[PDB]
Amino acid sequence: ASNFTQFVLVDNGGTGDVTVAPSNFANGVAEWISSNSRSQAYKVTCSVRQSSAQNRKYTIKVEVPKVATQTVGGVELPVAAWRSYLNMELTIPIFATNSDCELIVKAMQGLLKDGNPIPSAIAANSGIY
Amino acid sequence: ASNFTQFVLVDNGGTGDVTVAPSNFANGVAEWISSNSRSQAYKVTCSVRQSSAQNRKYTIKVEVPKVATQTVGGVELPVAAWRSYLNMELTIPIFATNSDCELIVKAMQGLLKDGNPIPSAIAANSGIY
Amino acid sequence: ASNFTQFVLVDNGGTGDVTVAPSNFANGVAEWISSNSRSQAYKVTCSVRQSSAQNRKYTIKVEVPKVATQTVGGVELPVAAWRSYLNMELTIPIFATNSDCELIVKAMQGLLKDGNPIPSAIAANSGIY
Amino acid sequence: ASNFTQFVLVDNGGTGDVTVAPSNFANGVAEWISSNSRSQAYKVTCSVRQSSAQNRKYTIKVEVPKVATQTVGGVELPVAAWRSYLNMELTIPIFATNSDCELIVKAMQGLLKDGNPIPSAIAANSGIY
Amino acid sequence: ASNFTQFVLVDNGGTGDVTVAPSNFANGVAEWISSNSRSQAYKVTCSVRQSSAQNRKYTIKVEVPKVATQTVGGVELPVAAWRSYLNMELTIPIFATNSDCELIVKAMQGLLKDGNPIPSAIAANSGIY
Amino acid sequence: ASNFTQFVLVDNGGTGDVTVAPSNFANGVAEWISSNSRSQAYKVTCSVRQSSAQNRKYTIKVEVPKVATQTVGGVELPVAAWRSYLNMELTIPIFATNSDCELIVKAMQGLLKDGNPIPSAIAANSGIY
RNA sequence: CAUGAGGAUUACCCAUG
RNA sequence: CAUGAGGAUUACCCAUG
RNA sequence: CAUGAGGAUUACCCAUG
RNA sequence: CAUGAGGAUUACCCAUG
Repeated sequence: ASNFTQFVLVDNGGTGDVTVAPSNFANGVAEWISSNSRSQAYKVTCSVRQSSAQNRKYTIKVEVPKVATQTVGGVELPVAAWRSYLNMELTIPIFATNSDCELIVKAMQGLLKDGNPIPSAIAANSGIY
Repeated sequence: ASNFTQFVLVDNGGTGDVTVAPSNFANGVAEWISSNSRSQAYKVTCSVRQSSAQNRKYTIKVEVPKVATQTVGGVELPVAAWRSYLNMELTIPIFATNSDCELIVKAMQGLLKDGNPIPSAIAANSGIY
Repeated sequence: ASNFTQFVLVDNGGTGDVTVAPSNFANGVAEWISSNSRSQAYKVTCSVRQSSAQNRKYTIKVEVPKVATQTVGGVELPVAAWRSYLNMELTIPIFATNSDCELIVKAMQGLLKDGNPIPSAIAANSGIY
Repeated sequence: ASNFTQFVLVDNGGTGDVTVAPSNFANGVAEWISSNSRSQAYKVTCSVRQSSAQNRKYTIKVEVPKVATQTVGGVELPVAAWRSYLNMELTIPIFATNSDCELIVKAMQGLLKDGNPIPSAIAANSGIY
Repeated sequence: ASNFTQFVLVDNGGTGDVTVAPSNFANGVAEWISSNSRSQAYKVTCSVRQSSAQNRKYTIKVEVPKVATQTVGGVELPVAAWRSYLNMELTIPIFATNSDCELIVKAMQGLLKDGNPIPSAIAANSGIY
Repeated sequence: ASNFTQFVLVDNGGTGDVTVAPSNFANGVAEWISSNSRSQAYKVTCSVRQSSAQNRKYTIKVEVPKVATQTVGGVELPVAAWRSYLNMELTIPIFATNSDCELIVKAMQGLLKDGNPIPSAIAANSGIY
């Protein structure tokens, strides 16, 4: 095995899909980027540290760019109009078994499933009410 | 479209599903909890705010109980040994349209989809390798 | 020849064998763990470096769980009462050829072979007498 | 009994084998050396101490020499071109039973068994990858 | 997936090839070493960093040894009579797409192709004329 | 005889090849430039010197431009949006025979051969992982 | 005592606590 | 290290402890 | 951080900004 | 002259020895 593989970050039914690939592992931070110029690429990073004697902490970061072409000094450069940032920290006690961890993954997947509250609010630019 | 409703957090295909229901709305912070004591419950909270002039920011927190060898309704100490904490922060520039936000949600879904690196690592008590 | 693979750490002759698999590669430090919660897992880590101008140095660490009266998947405190730690450091002068290094490995195997003093003492909760 | 006996440190199928014999027990440090001049001998030392109220620690040291003949002041002396050093510390909780300790010995033997990752890297002068 | 793997540095048909294998990846610096005595080995290191707001910079190093045996006082050691050192720095703006980077790589390969001015000068202990 | 000649820097089959031609050889620094606007041209420079009593040192530079058109006040000029810079220094002891130098050249070609770690990382806007 | 993928000419030494 | 419905141009920074 | 056809025993060292 | 995973608009510039 080796879980450091490329994957589809944004699924648009096989066409216009955004896949992200392994690009760096320096300093214990695993990185993935899309096939773009570093200035217009999607970025995903992940790292795990035993933050305490009895805790392990995963730090995950995702960057979604709004691509654009900008004219600087009368020349066109590929760039990002702006970026959206997702920063998440997951603290798991060392006593958690593999099945305990699978439970955490399922909860995170159910949290963001289409039709549920949170993803519905985010997609509609509103709060929860 | 009131979105503050009950939803399935952990989907075990109909049998053994974990449902989470509205439990508090103090200060604009929406809360959902499972039908358990608060020490063993699945908890979800969410709120939105204008973090700065350029950004809006969603803060989402999730608490997942350690289930293996758990004593239902019992007093389990220390608390830190029996709970996992998920802390998510999503920063979105004010220029993002509903379409842009839909894509951001898809990116979060893709990140955690089954078989992908991050969820596979977490579920196996591993890092990236 | 990629050598970062799964291997049998504790050989109980086919039945009850403990296998250890790649679980992390952050910072050049390779890690292997058994299929357990991290509090009860068998862990192995290894790294190499040029300690000085004259030597190269391998740092190998092993963590072995206390199994007698163990509650699988449970919270066992204090941590120090349920785990044994092995810390190995191998210093090798830069002049050592593959042949020299093979002999060093044989010396380590001979040191721990069944029936020999050191392993017999450790297994019997004894010292030398 | 008495586990303070000679043993084969390096096994080359009964011919060219390096056996090591008890040579000193002063100050609670058990020592073994090969039949050589003190300057060209293999050396093994072992000691156990109750390092804490609830821990016992084994300190083991092995020295593998690269033998050579050196001319000093126009005279030939038996000496060591260089030496390889193995230093290991094993911390075992006092609650470990004899079977718990046998588990530690087996893990150390499996760790160094021919064909496995670590001994393969060391013998090939490389890291783990 | 992984590019921190073993590879052929010097290609002498199929036999006499110099292969370099991963050895260490500490502090964002990946290192590869050829087999046998570290003192007579080929070395390759590589790293990337954000040198400035718009630039990423690669630092690559190669060491080619002149294998020889040292004899002092009748003691002979495997050493490097001397070493040839290669140090290269490649700066690439963040606006470069994958296509641009591929072009940069072709330029480097073209610069060193057999028969061209530069590799010809070096191979003949010469300069330009 | 002469090695200060025209040569192919970038090989794109037979058509679209980037050729670089001699332009100047002042102060021991040989320079090659591709055709058309100097502002959009590829540049290669090379020089050798006795860096010390025992060493000779080659300094080589390559510049890869990103061709673009600049427009200011309705006036358009051919320019380079940006440039990628390569700087390499090769030190070779005066004891190196022609055979040794040929080996050094093969090492450089091997380092950059298609499919190998380094050229692969660069071509993909990546680091080592 | 303890911790260090801290060093050594290897039962010594260094740093932090 | 830890905590923040603390900030960011996002592996950085701030406050409290 | 940046520059040097600056030097090295090559992830160190120097000069200038 | 030498070193720097020091920076650049790349035969210039900086820090240290």
